[PDB]
Amino acid sequence: HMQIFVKTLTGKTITLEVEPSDTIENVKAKIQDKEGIPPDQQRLIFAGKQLEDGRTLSDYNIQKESTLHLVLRLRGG
Amino acid sequence: MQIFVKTLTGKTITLEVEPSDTIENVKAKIQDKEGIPPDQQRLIFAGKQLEDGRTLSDYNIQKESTLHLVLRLRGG
Amino acid sequence: MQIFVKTLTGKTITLEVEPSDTIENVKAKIQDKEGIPPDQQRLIFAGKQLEDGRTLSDYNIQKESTLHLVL
Amino acid sequence: GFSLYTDDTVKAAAQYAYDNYLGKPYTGSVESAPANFGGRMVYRQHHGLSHTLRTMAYAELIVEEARKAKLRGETLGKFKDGRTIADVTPQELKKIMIAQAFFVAGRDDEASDAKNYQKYHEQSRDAFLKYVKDNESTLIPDVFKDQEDVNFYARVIEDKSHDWESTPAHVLINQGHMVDLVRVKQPPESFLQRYFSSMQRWIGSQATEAVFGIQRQFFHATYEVVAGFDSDNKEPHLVVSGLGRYVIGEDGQPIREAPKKGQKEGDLKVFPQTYKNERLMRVDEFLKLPEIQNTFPGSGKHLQGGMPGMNEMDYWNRLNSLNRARCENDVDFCLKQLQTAHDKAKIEPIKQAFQSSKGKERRQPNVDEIAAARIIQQILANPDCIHDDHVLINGQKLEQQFFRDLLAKCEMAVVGSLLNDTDIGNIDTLMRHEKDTEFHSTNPEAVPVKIGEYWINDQRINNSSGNITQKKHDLIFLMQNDAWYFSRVNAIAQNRDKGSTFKEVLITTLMTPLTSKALVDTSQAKPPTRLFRGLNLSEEFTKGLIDQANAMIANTTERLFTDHSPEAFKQIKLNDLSKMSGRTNASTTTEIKLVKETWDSNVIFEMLDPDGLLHSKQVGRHGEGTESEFSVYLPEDVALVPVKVTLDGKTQKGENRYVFTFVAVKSPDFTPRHESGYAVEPFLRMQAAKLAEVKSSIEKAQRAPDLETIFNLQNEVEAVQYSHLSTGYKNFLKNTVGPVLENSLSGLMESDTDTLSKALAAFPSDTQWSAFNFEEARQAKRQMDAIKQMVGNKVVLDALTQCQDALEKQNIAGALDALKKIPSEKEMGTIRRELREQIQSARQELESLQRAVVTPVVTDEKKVRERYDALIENTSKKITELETGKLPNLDAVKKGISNLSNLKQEVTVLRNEKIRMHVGTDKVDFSDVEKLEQQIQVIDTKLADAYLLEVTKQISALE
Ligand SMILES: NC(=O)C1=CN([C@@H]2O[C@H](COP(=O)(O)OP(=O)(O)OC[C@H]3O[C@@H](n4cnc5c(N)ncnc54)[C@H](O)[C@@H]3O)[C@@H](O)[C@H]2O)C=CC1
Repeated sequence: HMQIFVKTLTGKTITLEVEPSDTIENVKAKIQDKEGIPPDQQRLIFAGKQLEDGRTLSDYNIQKESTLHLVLRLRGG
Repeated sequence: MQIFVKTLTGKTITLEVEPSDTIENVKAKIQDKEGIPPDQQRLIFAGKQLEDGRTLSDYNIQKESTLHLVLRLRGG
Repeated sequence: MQIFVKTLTGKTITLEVEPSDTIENVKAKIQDKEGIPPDQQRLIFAGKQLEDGRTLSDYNIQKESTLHLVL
Repeated sequence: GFSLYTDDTVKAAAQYAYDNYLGKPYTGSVESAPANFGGRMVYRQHHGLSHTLRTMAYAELIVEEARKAKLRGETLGKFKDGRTIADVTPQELKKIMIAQAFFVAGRDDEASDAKNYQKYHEQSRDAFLKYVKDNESTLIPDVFKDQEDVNFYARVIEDKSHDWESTPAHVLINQGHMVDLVRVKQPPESFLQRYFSSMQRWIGSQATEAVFGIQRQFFHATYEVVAGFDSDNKEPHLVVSGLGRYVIGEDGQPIREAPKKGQKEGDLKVFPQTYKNERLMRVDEFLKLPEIQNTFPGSGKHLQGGMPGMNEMDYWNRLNSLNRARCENDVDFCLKQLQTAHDKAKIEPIKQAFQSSKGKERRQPNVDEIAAARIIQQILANPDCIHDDHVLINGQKLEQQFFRDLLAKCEMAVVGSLLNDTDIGNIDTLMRHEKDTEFHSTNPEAVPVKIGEYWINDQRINNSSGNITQKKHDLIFLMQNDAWYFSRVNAIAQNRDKGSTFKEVLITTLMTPLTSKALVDTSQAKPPTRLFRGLNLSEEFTKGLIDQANAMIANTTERLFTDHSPEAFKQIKLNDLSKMSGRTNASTTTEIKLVKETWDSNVIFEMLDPDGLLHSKQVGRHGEGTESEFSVYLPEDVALVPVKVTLDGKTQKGENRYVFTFVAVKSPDFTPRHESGYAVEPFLRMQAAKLAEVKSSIEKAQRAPDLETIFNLQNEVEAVQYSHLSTGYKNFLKNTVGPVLENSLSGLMESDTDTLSKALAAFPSDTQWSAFNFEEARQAKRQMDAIKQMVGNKVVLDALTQCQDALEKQNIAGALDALKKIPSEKEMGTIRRELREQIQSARQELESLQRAVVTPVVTDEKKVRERYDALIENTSKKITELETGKLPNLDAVKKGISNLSNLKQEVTVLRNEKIRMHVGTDKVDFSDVEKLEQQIQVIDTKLADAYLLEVTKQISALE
């Protein structure tokens, strides 16, 4: 297992322990357990790039100790 | 013994003093004669300045000699 | 004749010659005694400097006299 | 001590001649009419009082210039006995003048023929005899020796025989009379050339030019006509040998007749003649003559007539006015008028010798004095830094010689102005920290005084209030008296002290500028025109002062045609006595009685100060029996140039008393050449050490340069694009904040650059951030602020280095540039109040840049340049004249060695004038004083050799 970091504009960092191959949708649910955020209202951003739920972390070449930018998308899923 | 002290003003004063005695005492003798405070006056002899506490014998002062009194007062 | 030649420096020197001498020969004669060069020697005796061409017989120089030669 | 202008005995004799003869109407027939000037009557305008009065001044004048000439290597004309005009004595000159008063008393007419001539001079000799006869009880004992004497001068007034060359008494009285005719006769060139050649034979050429020079000033002082001298005067020349003329006929050639072995010979003074064809010779034709051009200075020259500064209309008014009449009538006034004119002609020639001054004002601080006053200030502020043999500040060790250099090169009056009352108050703190001992200047058997303990207790009793104004007076009071203080302070200041401790040298260096400041603030009295200063010196050391003083008085002469300025310049630069009253707050009085009587001085410095330069401050309170003292810190471009050197009686100790009268003269030629850096260079290293502490502390207190925090705020900016935040906020981060982090990344990562300095400026203000309401922008700011303090911390660190790099290689200008880099506040307020220790430094250099570089070739590049050419030409002509010198005996050789001894001194003057007139950054050209110095070394061994030859030929002769 590897650990990655998720940030919010509000100012809180979230720490997640996950293995590569996990999907973005899968990582979103992991956020759900940690910080009570609905996967329906999440946009994951990495290196100026928006992550789609079908692709694994390995596809975006996300690696251990990396940082992500979580944004809340309302009025949309 | 008799000595003389002179002033820039142009008047000579006659003093009766002993070869014994200090200068402050001789200075005081001038003070009494013409009402001048010893603190404001410096006695000079042969172009040399006489210091109080020192006797006339130390400077080798003798009778009928002349001294030169000048008024040196503070700024204010 | 016996003569003496001296310098202000403080050393007295004794030189042996009798008569006839002229400055040209005398210039060479001082040379021989102390291995000192006579390129420009000025002769002193009777307060006067000796010029080449006149003999020692001239000026009436005599025995046992003292000279003061300086360069 | 004698002088025409101050002898009542001589003036009385003049008053007599006026009341009786000169002042009475002309009972003659011819031209005896009364003259009117401004509504006042003068019976005899041509040969009245102004006439016989001037003539007496001439005698004074000609004898002075004569004695000056002999003080130079000049050989004056001898009489039947080996006496010259310069051999005339004060007593003989009095007899001459008294005789000279009646010399025109016998006049009844203005008639000029031989019969009238004999008669009037017949009457004149009697009038003299009569006056002497009347007052024989006062004259014949002392003023004269016997009746024989009186008859000698009375015989001269008669002039039965026509000799005028016989003796000094004769020459003076006759020339003095005839030279006063310059103001009337109408071929000025013809007459002047004549009167010049006449006097040149007895007195000398330079001395004569001085005479007619100061003679023009006597005319202006007595309101008589000053004629001009026009080289191009086309009016007919008049031969003065009689009333003849010169003639040129047919071929444009002057008539002549040729005797044996003379080739072409002297001109046929055709008397006045009627001719043709033939034409009379003009003044210019005469002046251009080969005979005249090589013997008369005025050929090719021009002297402007009348008065300079007014047209000839308003000049005519000045001639026809009351003072013209008061002069011819008032004997006291007439003497004063000449007196001041003569006394004036002793100063002006000195002014002309050097380049002009501007204003009297004291100078402005240079780099070194600015930095100097800073050091002094901190010493008084933080006495803790004072040690047993050095003072330590910001890691810099300031030894003894430094504070001596500070006293030697720094205008301490100027450093004193840069200090304040706070610096005065630090005397108390300075004196508390000190309990050290001041010693006497000489008097080794004298009680040492604890200076720290003395000062403090001095203020407790005398300064009960602690009044700052008073403190200054007390400091000044401490200056006067207490010879345990001023003896050491003055002896140290002028670098003529012996066995002085570091504490004594240090405190002098401090007390000097402080005392000066105290004087400036205190003294509100008008600057005196005349001050007196007494010193005690050996008669033999005073002998050397009189020679140096006589050198300058001898070579400085009023001008007529030829300019003898360069030489006066040289002699004054060689013998100058000014640096005896400088470098310290020298004390002086305004009443003579204090130096003569009370202190019994053998040497008195009378210092004339009419132009108000030499600003002198009062000391103590003045009154009847007070010292009436004034302190003087001699300005560095002002010199005290001697005008007269008089002997005045003796002291109480029997030795003669000499009174030198000096005259203050301000000129950039007197400013000392000091290499800068002596006080500022240590001060720069001081500030560099002070920054080294601030840099070090900042380098480790707030630190590290996290790079990742930039990357995140760059990722967040691109991330807030899909945030459902504002339309402007997405544009503010993408367009405004985006590029800032862009450049901030390049700068930090790649070296330093002005990129870091410029990017730091592109950072949005707190105002722009607040206008984004409240939200996740707050979380953006603290990220941004974290980044600013990253760029800022770097730029502030590179500026301290690049500045410290400056200071190491000086470039105080370049250092300040960097410190202008450091950000202020909102750009940088993450470093504590060592911002204070940093702004304090930029403030130190802001003041060091306020330097003034005062100029020494202040104009008169022509004077400085021209003057140099004369000197080098002169000195080279003196060396080449000694180069081929006949050395017959030992005497000629002895004269040569002292010559070479003087020339050696001259050439160095030549050297410094090269240095001081040179500008730029390159090798100072010495090519000319090189060729001279080599000639010197040549004629140094030539003499030294030829010397031993002669000393030997002498002992030879003596046996
Ligand atoms: N000196 C004067 O004429 C006057 C002095 N005073 C007072 O008298 C006291 C002392 O004044 P100074 O006598 O001038 O003390 P000072 O030390 O300033 O100078 C005095 C002595 O220095 C000696 N000296 C040795 N070499 C010297 C050199 N190269 N240059 C100058 N002086 C040299 C002189 O003999 C002179 O007597 C002070 O209290 C002052 O207020 C007051 C008025 C005038």
